[PDB]
Amino acid sequence: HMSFSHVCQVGDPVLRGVAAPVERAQLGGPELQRLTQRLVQVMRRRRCVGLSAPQLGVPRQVLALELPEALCRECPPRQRALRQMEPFPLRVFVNPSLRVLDSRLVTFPEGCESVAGFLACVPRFQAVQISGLDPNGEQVVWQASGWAARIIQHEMDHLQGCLFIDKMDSRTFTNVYWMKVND
Amino acid sequence: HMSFSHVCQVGDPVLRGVAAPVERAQLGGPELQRLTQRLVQVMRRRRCVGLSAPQLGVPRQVLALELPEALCRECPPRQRALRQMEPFPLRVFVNPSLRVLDSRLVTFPEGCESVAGFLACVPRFQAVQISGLDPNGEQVVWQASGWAARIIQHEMDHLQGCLFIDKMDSRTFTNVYWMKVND
Amino acid sequence: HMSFSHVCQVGDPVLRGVAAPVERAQLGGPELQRLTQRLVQVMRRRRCVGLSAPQLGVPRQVLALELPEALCRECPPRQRALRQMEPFPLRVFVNPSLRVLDSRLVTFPEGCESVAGFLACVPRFQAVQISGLDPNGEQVVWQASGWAARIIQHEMDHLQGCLFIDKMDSRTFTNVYWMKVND
Amino acid sequence: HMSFSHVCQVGDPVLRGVAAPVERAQLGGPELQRLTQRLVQVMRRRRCVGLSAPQLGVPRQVLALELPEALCRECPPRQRALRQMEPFPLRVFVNPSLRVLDSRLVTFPEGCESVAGFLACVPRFQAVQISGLDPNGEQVVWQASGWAARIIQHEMDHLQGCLFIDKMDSRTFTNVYWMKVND
Ligand SMILES: CCCCC[C@H](CC(=O)NO)C(=O)N[C@H](C(=O)N1CCC[C@H]1CO)C(C)C
Ligand SMILES: CCCCC[C@H](CC(=O)NO)C(=O)N[C@H](C(=O)N1CCC[C@H]1CO)C(C)C
Ligand SMILES: CCCCC[C@H](CC(=O)NO)C(=O)N[C@H](C(=O)N1CCC[C@H]1CO)C(C)C
Ligand SMILES: CCCCC[C@H](CC(=O)NO)C(=O)N[C@H](C(=O)N1CCC[C@H]1CO)C(C)C
Ligand SMILES: [Co+2]
Ligand SMILES: [Co+2]
Ligand SMILES: [Co+2]
Ligand SMILES: [Co+2]
Repeated sequence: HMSFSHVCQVGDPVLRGVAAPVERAQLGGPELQRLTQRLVQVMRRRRCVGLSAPQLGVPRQVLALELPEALCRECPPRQRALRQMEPFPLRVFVNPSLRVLDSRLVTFPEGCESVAGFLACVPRFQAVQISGLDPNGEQVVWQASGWAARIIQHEMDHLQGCLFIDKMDSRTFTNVYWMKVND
Repeated sequence: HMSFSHVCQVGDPVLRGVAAPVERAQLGGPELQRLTQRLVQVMRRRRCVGLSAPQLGVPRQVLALELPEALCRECPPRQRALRQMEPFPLRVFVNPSLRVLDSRLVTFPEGCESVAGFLACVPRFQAVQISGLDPNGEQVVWQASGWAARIIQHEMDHLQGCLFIDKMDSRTFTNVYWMKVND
Repeated sequence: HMSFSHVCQVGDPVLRGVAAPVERAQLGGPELQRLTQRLVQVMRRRRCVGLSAPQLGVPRQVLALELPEALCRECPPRQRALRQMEPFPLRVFVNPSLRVLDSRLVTFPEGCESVAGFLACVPRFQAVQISGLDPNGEQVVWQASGWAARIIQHEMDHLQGCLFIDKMDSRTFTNVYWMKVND
Repeated sequence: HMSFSHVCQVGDPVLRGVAAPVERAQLGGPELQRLTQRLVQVMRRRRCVGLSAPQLGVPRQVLALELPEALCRECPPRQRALRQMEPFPLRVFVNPSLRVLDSRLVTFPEGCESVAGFLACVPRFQAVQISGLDPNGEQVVWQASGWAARIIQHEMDHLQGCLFIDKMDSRTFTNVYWMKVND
């Protein structure tokens, strides 16, 4: 008995609210386990590298992040090196907080599963750390730079009701079927 | 005798360039007449109230504006009065320039045929003057306020390579299939 | 007060289910009244001529139809005549059934708010009868031809889990930003 | 130096035409080289596994196909095995013809870069041979089964003016942001 899930699209107010914290008594519980399993499953089906609970319609501070080596390798080596893209294992964070460690800004195109079909360049900090709980309830601080830091920031912004269209260079917004190419 | 026309979508660089003037050699000529006729035809087919030549792929300073009574009438009356939405006849402007007459800002939702399917709230000046040539080279000046002034501003921005997403309140950006309703 | 509503998009399984009937006990009731008020409000905000409860996420046999004169005059006279498009007052039907009175097929482009942004040609019967209850349980039978018969058939198909892409000439499917025009 | 390329979307009549053959005089030439390099670049940028000239607005019988290992490994092993998905190198075909080698039908979801953002299940033959010329005019033949045969048939359809929506199971058409998941 399979089921349907959908990623909410811009216009749904759940993407602009401030997600609520998960309560201690829910940690390690069945309901949070179903939510984390669904987030990871959607994230992986869509081949995206992060997803947050509000995008599945659940206004709670939960997000998952993963970048498999196959996806880094899909990126041409020069572009991979420019973006400082390196793989990293799946991590799920509950009630996370972000601390900026290197505030230099780096700008590259990104897109969001909740604004399907578009990209724009967005400046992001070079390095950050995210601290929060696992769904079992243990604390972890994960520090990263480059593309991983960009993913952490994009996903953290979703828990504050922020989407990348709020931070983009709007003259670079584009449907994914238009692209710049080498002559 | 039928052909296809298309409204360019965001990503096409024609929408971000600064449109070149129409050379005087072209005024009153067949090529300019085919372009103005096509802009008016597509504007009326799409039931929209302004269109510019870069949106049909032509990087030239030409735009058309029209608000038929039936479109105003489709607006509920209290919204129509708040927006100061009143009908006006077709005008076509070639090499137009804009001056602000009343710089008070008014915010309402707008959409654009070149960012199909979305709306966002955009501040606009209350009143403006657009001056330019009709397709035959005669001077035309139109001072407008309220919703007519907002239409003029949106079309004139297209000839500078500016889309409403560059000026919007991005937290109000929405797919048109999401909307606020009265309970 | 203010709330959000959305029209479900294709992929949502609610659009492919067969809506359940409203039980006799519910006719004239406050829950049905909430649904019918919401359906008509969304229909009027989107300026669409018909809407069904599955498109608001509610798998119940309830639809609304309305074609105001202004909306109707937005179509040029020659096209309204070809399409037999005439205004008609609001009807809300509960548990409707359809009978075909004239099975001649008529084909014109149609779109659906649950497949936002596309049109395609769809053959429809020239005249039908819809019979059902008004939200109060009164029996209402409406015989319609031409464009109103097409709206009726499109909304009734929603209650059976059928969308217009199931019945279209697929070689005429188009984004709305492409159109055939007269030279 | 850089320019912009776009994948034409449904509605553009170039996608429904039957593409003209490449004339013998053009084989090996610079214009055909520019077209093939552009196809391969867009195909690689978009991480898709085939692309045809009509989709870059050029109504000529040219297509390219490529499934790199990394892109292949984005798909989980169980799903790869089910779909008979394996990597294969770049091939570019000019004036190709298709012969069916195993007419057994296999049904899975596919999407098209010219119908951005949707998928639907389409039955396809289990094995085919494509034969045609390379850009230098040498005979190229490739016998393929499973997922590779699907991609061949999808690209060949584009040179006949056929899109997947003409062959799909329409009840399975879905926005990519709706998906079936495991409980
Ligand atoms: C990069 C920062 C955003 C990471 C997370 C998003 C997915 C998402 O919206 N999470 O909320 C994603 O994977 N986006 C991808 C993305 O932005 N990419 C994928 C490769 C490169 C970059 C576009 O430049 C695709 C799915 C649009
Ligand atoms: C109002 C300022 C924009 C006027 C021009 C646009 C058409 C366009 O993009 N021209 O470039 C339009 O008619 N847009 C309409 C529009 O913005 N409307 C219709 C009335 C209300 C407002 C949406 O709030 C619809 C078609 C999206
Ligand atoms: C004609 C049969 C479909 C009518 C009802 C639909 C809206 C809807 O999906 N109902 O479920 C509608 O108004 N569609 C309009 C529609 O198809 N129109 C407007 C009149 C002309 C035709 C576009 O050719 C627009 C919103 C797409
Ligand atoms: C499989 C048959 C179509 C192959 C070629 C297309 C791209 C295209 O339109 N070529 O004309 C594609 O790669 N489509 C992908 C595709 O259909 N996929 C990618 C992974 C599996 C399958 C989705 O079920 C995405 C990009 C939609
Ligand atoms: Co996102
Ligand atoms: Co516009
Ligand atoms: Co519909
Ligand atoms: Co395709």
